[PDB]
Amino acid sequence: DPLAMDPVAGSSTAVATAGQVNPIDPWIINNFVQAPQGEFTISPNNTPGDVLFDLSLGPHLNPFLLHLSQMYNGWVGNMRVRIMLAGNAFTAGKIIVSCIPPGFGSHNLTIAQATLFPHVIADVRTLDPIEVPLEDVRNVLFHNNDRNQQTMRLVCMLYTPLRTGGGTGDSFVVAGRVMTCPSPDFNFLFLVPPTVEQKTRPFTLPNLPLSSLSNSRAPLPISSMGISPDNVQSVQFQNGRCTLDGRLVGTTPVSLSHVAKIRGTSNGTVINLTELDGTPFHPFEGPAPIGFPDLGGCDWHINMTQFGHSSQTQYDVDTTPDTFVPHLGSIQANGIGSGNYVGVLSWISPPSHPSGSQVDLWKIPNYGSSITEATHLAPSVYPPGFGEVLVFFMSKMPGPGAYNLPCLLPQEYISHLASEQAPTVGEAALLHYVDPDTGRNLGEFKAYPDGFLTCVPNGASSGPQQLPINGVFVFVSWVSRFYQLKPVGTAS
Amino acid sequence: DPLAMDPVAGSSTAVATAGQVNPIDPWIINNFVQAPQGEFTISPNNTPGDVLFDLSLGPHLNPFLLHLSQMYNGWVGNMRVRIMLAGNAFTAGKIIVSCIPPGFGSHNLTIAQATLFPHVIADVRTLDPIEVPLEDVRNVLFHNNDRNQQTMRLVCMLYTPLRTGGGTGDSFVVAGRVMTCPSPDFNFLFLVPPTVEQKTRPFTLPNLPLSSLSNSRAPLPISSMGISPDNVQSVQFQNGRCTLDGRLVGTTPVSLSHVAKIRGTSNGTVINLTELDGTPFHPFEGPAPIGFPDLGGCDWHINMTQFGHSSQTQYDVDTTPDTFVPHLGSIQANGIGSGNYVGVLSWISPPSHPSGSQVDLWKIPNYGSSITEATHLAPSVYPPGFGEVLVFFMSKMPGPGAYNLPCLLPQEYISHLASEQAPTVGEAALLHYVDPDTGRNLGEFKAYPDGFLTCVPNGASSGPQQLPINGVFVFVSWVSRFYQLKPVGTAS
Amino acid sequence: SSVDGASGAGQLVPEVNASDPLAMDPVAGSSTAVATAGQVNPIDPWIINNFVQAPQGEFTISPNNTPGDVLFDLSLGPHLNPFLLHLSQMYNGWVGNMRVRIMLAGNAFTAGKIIVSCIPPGFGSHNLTIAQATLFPHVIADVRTLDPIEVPLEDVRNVLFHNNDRNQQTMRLVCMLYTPLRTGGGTGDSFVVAGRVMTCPSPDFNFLFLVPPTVEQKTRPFTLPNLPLSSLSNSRAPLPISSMGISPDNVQSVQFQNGRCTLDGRLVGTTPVSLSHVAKIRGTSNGTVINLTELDGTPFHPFEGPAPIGFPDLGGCDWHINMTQFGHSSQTQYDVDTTPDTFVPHLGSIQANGIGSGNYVGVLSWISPPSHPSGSQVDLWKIPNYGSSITEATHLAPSVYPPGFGEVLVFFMSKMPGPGAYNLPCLLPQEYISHLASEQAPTVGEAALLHYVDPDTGRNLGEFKAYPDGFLTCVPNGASSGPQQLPINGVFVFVSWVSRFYQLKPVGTAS
Amino acid sequence: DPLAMDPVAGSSTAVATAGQVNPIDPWIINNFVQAPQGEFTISPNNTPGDVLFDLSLGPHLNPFLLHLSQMYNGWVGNMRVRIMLAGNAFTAGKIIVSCIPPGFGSHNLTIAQATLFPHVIADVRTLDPIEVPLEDVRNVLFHNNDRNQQTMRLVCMLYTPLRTGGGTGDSFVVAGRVMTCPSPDFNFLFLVPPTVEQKTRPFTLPNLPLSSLSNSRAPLPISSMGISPDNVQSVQFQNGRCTLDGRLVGTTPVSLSHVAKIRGTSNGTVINLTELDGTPFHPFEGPAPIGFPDLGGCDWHINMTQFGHSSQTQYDVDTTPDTFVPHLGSIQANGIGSGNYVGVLSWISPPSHPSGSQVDLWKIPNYGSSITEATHLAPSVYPPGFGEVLVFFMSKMPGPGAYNLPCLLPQEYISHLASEQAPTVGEAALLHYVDPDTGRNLGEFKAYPDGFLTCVPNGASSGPQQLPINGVFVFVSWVSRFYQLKPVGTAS
Repeated sequence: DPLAMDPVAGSSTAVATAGQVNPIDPWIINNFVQAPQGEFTISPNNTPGDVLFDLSLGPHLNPFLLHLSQMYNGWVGNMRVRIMLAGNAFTAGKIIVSCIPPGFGSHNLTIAQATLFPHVIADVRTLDPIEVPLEDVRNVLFHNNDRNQQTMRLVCMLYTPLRTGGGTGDSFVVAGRVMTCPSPDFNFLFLVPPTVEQKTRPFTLPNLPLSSLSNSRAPLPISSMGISPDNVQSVQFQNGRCTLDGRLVGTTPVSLSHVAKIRGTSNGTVINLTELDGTPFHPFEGPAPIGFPDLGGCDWHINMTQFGHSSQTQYDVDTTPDTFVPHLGSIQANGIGSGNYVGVLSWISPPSHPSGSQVDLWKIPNYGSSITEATHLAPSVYPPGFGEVLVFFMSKMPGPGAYNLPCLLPQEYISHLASEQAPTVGEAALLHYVDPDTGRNLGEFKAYPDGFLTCVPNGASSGPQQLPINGVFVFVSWVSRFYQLKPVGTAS
Repeated sequence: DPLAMDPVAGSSTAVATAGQVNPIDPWIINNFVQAPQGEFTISPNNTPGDVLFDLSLGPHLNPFLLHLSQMYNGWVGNMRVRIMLAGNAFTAGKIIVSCIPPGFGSHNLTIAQATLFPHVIADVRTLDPIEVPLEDVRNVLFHNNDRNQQTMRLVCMLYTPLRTGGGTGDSFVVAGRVMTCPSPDFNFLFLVPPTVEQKTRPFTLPNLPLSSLSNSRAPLPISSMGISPDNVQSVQFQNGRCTLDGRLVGTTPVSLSHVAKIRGTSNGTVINLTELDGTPFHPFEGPAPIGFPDLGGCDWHINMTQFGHSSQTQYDVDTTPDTFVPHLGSIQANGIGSGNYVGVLSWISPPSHPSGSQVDLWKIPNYGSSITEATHLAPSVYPPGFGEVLVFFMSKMPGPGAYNLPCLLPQEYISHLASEQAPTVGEAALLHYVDPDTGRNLGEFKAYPDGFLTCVPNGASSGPQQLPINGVFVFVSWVSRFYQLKPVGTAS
Repeated sequence: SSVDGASGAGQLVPEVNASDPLAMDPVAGSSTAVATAGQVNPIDPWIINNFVQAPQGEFTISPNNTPGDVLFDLSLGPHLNPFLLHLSQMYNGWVGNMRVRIMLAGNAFTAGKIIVSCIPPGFGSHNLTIAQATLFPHVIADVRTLDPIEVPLEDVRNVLFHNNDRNQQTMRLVCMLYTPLRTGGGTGDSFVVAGRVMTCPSPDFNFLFLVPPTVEQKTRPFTLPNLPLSSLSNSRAPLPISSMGISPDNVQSVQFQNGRCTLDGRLVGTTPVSLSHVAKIRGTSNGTVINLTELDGTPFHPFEGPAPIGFPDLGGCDWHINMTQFGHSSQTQYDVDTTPDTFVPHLGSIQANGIGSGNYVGVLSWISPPSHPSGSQVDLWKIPNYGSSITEATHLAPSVYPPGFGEVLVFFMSKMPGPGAYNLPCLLPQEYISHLASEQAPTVGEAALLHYVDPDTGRNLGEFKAYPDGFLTCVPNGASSGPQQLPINGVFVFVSWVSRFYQLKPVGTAS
Repeated sequence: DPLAMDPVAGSSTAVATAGQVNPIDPWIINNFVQAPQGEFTISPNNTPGDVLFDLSLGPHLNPFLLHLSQMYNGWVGNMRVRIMLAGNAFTAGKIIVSCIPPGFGSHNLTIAQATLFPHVIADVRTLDPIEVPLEDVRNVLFHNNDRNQQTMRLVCMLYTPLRTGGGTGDSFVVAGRVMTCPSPDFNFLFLVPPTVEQKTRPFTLPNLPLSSLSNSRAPLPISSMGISPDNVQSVQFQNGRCTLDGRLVGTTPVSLSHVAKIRGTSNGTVINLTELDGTPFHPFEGPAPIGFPDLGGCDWHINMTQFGHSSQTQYDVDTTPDTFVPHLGSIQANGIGSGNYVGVLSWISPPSHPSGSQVDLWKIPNYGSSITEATHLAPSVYPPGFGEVLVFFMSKMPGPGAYNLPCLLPQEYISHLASEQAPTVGEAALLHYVDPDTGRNLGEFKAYPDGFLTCVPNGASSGPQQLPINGVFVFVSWVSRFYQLKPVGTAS
């Protein structure tokens, strides 16, 4: 049935107040395209009430409009949404799509309450799409490019529990797709220099094969993707950490030239640390100097050089003694004279002080417990999704064995995100790992806002380790935190 | 919904420039027939993004039009495509059919981008067909018979992953069919003598039972079809190699009268090779004289005769010594006088020099490593499809055991293709092996452009070896590289 | 919008340009494509009349310029207007005419004339003499003319419309200096005429087919990463940038092999993508000779290049790297002299002055003055001798030199650890390279005008030119002055595409 | 050519919903008045892209309107802007003014980009004033006095370099003046009791000459203005810290009567501090008692007194001891009897504990490093800006040598700011150090919100030290990010 709403006016409001009223190409006007937040999934893992997707009106709901968004600074108009479900005859269920007006705020709604808004309900079996108009309910004359604005939203919820019958293969998920096109009322407003506004920038990942990239914890080329041992779950690296917004975290630097390095003046007993610039490090600033190595379960030794002096020495460091207070810019000097050096991690050994034990590169070293100053550490991470695991980028590390350093994101990705500070829309970013030569999808992954990927392993023996390093990660769509990925690899 | 396109004009453009504007039979005008590239398959082996088929506008999309194509040299007009899917209630999924305008070029598109073109989406379950108009977007007044022209294309992709539920039988594939008919705007242009232009010739295989044909590596009648041992995968024969275009490769000749033969002048120590004509062989020309035997893992001996001399001798040849340099037209003469002879392979023995080992007819002999000249060898082959295996034609070879020579294509097929240099449309040619007496389909195979068949064996014990040699291979349709064949034979 | 100084310009300069009409008939716009294009996409009417500064919006005339010099070469297309350029990325094809307006207005004391000629598609590239330019429909104007000259760029077509490929040849507008520029009065040679080019589409102009917004390369804008210089690194060694520098009066041409990338994103020489491959080598030690391979362990090949990708390119230096190994707890030093006949990087063969057998991964980390020549000075501007394997094509990266009026090469330098105050110069920061490679943006025009700016205040600190081959140039103020006097907080901002001869303003402070 | 803008409505919109629509004195209605930031000069040294001026639509542009805003609580309307240049017929160069809509951002632009906005490009030779309409582009019906309200902006940049001919006197510069005036569209909205609303209050500094004032760190007359040595960059005092909003930060009090003083109970070993009222101090409310001296690298000592006891006892203090826990209200009693006294810093000496070394008044003493509590220190202030340096107010303090005590704001200023809590609009307050008698401007300064001044020193020796202490600081206007100060000091 039709929505319980009266038609909302378009440009007619902002005529005498906006500097310009700019029309759009009529070919976009009714061509239904997949919205950037165009995917979702329903599986028996979902419970009635789960929000499959939450959209908010704006040009960011259509790729074409989005591209134009970077050229104008305002907009007004209504859109049109179309939803599709790829179900089976075995999939019983109903979904509710409700329009939530601005000003209502956020609350936990029971499926019953979700009905109280103009809505549309559909059986997951339908072969045909569902159409819902997204009206531009306004309190103001028009909208500016600002995702802080409260616009009308479309919330899709599981109305009844998904109940698969038959030979119930819990690996079965109903694929959902969202598509939109602007109602002819739609109009952009003020013309503005392209791409300058950041609020309108699309999310982008560099078009470069994984192999040619490097590690973010140590200057090492990536050799393969890996998974944490069944034991490890939460991680807390300090380098190679960046938000999809492009905000650096922990001790993560922009360029590799700062990764896994330290600079300071040796007192022949203790080394006073300084930023690579030579600038004074400050304990409140962070956990340690920017670029300072974060290899935990290790007894690492860096190669130290000096300016104006022909020399190369080895500084063996154990991260256990109380003399190891990087947080206060003071560490040991096992056997180094005075002066200032520049060290680069280039050789790791199994931790000495614990008990002469095994290497656990998944850990983070202890930064002096300086309680008088601000121990501003980088938060931990873990897979929030359905049977997802953290995906790591690994490079073989030189040492007394088969060591391979795991990191969250390649340094180049970090460098890219920092430049294009593209706002993150949605709870997660669905990525498709594609082979550049064929364009075939090798896998499906999810990049979370905090800056880390996850995936679903086909089996304990299976995973991304089995995939070639020629692929490139391509952004496909923004998705919900609870999107269920297709398992990667081959189990046998 | 309707396509996001404006109607494109027909003949009205090329009136004042083409010599003639020729109309077609109105009965063809709206009769939906299966296009020559009328088949495709979707299976869980496919990944969203896979191109199920790629069509390009032209009379070659309709059998009737195609037949007329051989009579005119130009065309203009729009067509109409109709797609069908034979799915189940267990098959969940969606496909995208998009129209790609000329000039766009080729790129790897994510399912999201595929949506940005005028498109049509369908659930794999539909009982009804899908219709899409293929407009003749033109930059020029009209089109000439040239498949190098850039015309509008229709690309079908898997929009969402195919997810079979229930008692998941991975042998289940959704059968797809494409059909077309010309929009009344369609018109052929200049009348031209029939079949003369090659660009318009249909692909054809000789209507002859397999049994009556011969081998392409040795003058032996075909006795059965076979499969490479689980160990063998890639092959590199040099004789019996021809493209579907009709281009001969390696040392492959047109007639059997040149197969497995050699001619040259014996120096009582070394035999200098020449082409069977008597013409001088040239090392840059190829790997060895045209017709020169390619039986690898063998210690073969040919029967040598002479002109103007009553004699028949036996020249036993081991393909291991450094004296074996066919590439330079110089080989051994184990015990032959001087003069010129003509030898025909007629008896093989297990290889002597390796260690007195077993016969491996799947190999190719070593042609002298002449690095100063061009060792122009014929590339290797292997099954590109889903669990496909190379199909071979075998004839029993005379020798000290149960030997059967495997070859890629019967010589007669080669002779045929060479004559009718029919352009290959599509990634592969779907063939149906039919019993001439009943017309019943015995099997389904794929002939690839390079000149070799493949198939899917029902089981390790099953395969084409179990099929009668009375059948004839009939061309059915051009298909994608990733078309999935129905397994052949019977497993028990 | 436009306010020419007519009111107060006295009558020393001509207001409007008096010139004979263009010897050319009007060309049709969209009317052509209407019947065969899949769509005819209209554009925002506000763009239709705004004369905006084209991406190739600047040029300069100076007394150094000689008649015949090309001030700008415009080829018809959406890439001539910033708005259109952005929309280009969304459509496949176009048809229509453009309205061009060149702006001049030199002092009443300057004299000189330029000539603009329209060249038909299909003519090809040829070096035209000023007299040849006359043969094409042209317009001539005095540099003093107040009001901007308007020239219609007609879309001469052989076909119904255009597509976004390289198979297309459109009409061009070449502007050259007609007569030498000469300022009278108290000639301040700092005086050059600053020209501006603005365009807006004629209402005939239309885009054609809607297409996925970014996919096509022809439409991609040239962009530089928005990152302060200090945060970036060197390309010849994994060292952070310290400051910019100039080659000594003596040094002119350079041939670095690492840290070389075309503005289109084409990697040249041994230049790798990531720093993880910079100044490193991998190979198997034979205790006497080390057999090189790519860092991937993959086999190097003499036809591939001068040396393995990432192989250090420091010339006048006696460098020694730090070598490590997998599975073997060790760290050794490899002292290398680039002079010996045993130093044949081009053949994957080098010395081993004291290294046991095995396979290592070395990182340049310590350099010293070249031993073998005469125990003399360090010249980092040089490139080492790559084995002159006569039996293999030594595919080297070409040399670069400043083509502009009194321009010099600009280098990015980082201090290198050694027996003194050394600083390694490179052409581009590694990250810039990484960026260009990703965004293979077509380069339009002979050079890119850049403005070095302080991100905080937005103050223009310097003016530079980036050339296609991948290198910057600038005009140093005094001999003592130059880019070394500038802070490393700035970022490079693309201003407009320019001709080879755009004359830059001297950088730094001379005293 | 015209301006790329449609005219925007004035009061028309307000009428319907504003309570009143108040007219303006017609004499103001079209009288062009110079704007606060109405001056700029174009020297041949400027490069195209340099920003000449920045404007924001608002009553603040016109002193008359401004004075009126304090009587009404809303406004809507359009102003008219006139730019006037002073040049010969012997010059050349163009300027460009771009109209930037509200809701864009403050990111820097290229002259090319400036063209993308509705703009006006004028040639320097123009005689007549350039009129540009400052239109009220609104998102709402009208404006309520808020800082949240973003208005139309006008940015002016040099388009083409100034090239003067003739016997070129490089002292030659083209001066520019900016003037505005409302248009009949403009109207104030609701009559509200004058000066009661905070939002309308103008920023003000006391009209008193520097000399007659005092330091905010110690009760001492200001004797000179100084700058931190090239070595001292970041500063962090705790007294004499006050935001322009009128918010007291750190231990900063209002009256000098609480400056550099402490009151507490002497345990004969440790002194237990309290606020001057005899009220209990609390480690959580702040890092130390309000008024507690913040002199860093100094071995200072007060003169204590007590009520009901005729006594004066010198109390010596070292800021290094672990007994010095000001944050916990516990300090040393190096030789003091028990009781409760009131001490006032009156004599300073070089710090004893470091090594009996020199005095550093730029430093801040150590306030007991308590981890349990929140040592909420007042954040460090550094000079934000290209070449801007921190300005200090100094007074000579008694001790064994020359002790010039630095200060950020004269206490009197602080007292004033708290009284008139004037909201801070903009980034910085342009100030003029004027000689009261002559009414002559002696220097151009910048006042930042956090509570401090900056300036651009002329020569290495030249600066504020070369200025007389008879001047008064006068507020000019709220400046932008782009505003570059005029170098202060007498350089020759």
